[PDB]
Amino acid sequence: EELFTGVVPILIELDGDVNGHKFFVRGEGEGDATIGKLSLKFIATTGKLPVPWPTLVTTLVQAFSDFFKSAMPEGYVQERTIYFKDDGTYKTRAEVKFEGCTLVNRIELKGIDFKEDGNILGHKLEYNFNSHKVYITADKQNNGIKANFTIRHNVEDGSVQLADHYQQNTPIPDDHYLSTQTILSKDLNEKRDHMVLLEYVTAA
Amino acid sequence: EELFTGVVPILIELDGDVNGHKFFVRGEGEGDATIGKLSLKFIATTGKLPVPWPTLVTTLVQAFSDFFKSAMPEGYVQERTIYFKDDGTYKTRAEVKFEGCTLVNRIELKGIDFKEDGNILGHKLEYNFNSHKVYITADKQNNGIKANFTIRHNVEDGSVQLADHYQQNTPIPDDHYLSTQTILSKDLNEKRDHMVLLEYVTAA
Repeated sequence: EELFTGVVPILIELDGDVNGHKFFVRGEGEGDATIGKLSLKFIATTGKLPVPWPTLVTTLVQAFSDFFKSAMPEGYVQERTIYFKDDGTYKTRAEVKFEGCTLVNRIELKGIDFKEDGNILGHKLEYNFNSHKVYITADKQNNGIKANFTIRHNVEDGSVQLADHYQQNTPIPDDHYLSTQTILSKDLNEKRDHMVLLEYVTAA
Repeated sequence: EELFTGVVPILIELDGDVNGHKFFVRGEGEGDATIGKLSLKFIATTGKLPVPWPTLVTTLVQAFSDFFKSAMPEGYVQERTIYFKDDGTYKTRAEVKFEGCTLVNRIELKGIDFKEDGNILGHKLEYNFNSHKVYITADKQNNGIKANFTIRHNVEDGSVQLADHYQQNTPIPDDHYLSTQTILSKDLNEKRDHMVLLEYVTAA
């Protein structure tokens, strides 16, 4: 927790493969646990993203709110299976840890079997992200924590795309809620496909 | 230099003794070497300061501009003798180094023999600070660097108070200039005696 008594630089790196569409996203910014504030800018370095930006926000640092903080500097592994309803599945594996002074989130993401001309691959989701409390329980078989939550993404037409997340975390914890509010925006001077992201994370 | 590729929190601690008037100043803020920006707030924790705030600015992180950067994380010792003309002398010894992620500047300062009802002890200096280039040479007898510079503080009446600094730095470097521009201000909501300080440091 010593490390989170102020502003911390963040580097995020996502190597992704969705139906054979590979891409690399680099995120940069800072987090401040004293106020729970995350400010990040992400760049789809490899051209247009084959999936909607909102579908990657949960994959792209719960430390900035404590099992997450006390795992540092060594860090924690975050594994996750994200089922999109009537559609394919992300599988993700990430290490969150300190390198130098810069909390790094390094992620591998594999997306398998989703409809072309569907909400994800057809880019039919609105550029926003809505917040519900997440239940973080002890997972004492793996000496860590687990959580299960669904996420509602709004669709262009008016429908909703559900995305059921299952996640585990282990190092390299009494039950509690974690709430995350998220604004997504664009830099006006940025030519590249990108996402500006602002998050506030608190714990009940 | 790895450590200075972004924002870094700064804790400064000055234990001072001037003509037997003891005091402790705590500084907090951040530095960014990529742009050379220093933003600090200092609190005279022990009541009214027996000396003018501008006389302590040089004592209260040349790292944020490289001998200073490459000495990290271990850090460097900064020793200095500040002769005020027709008046007393500060003697200072400080360690600059990383503790956790927070570059710390810990200083001891002893001020000896100055007139009461003089510019320093009588508080006759204007609340500002003026910048001239500082010559940083190699000091190969002590395996470090040295510098000699005077500073002009403006006096209430219109006169000037010269303050001749002699300094040495060694760890725990081709010759070059270092320029530092400084604004001093007050927080409007701060009841305690304090100094807000904003500095830009560059190297020619």
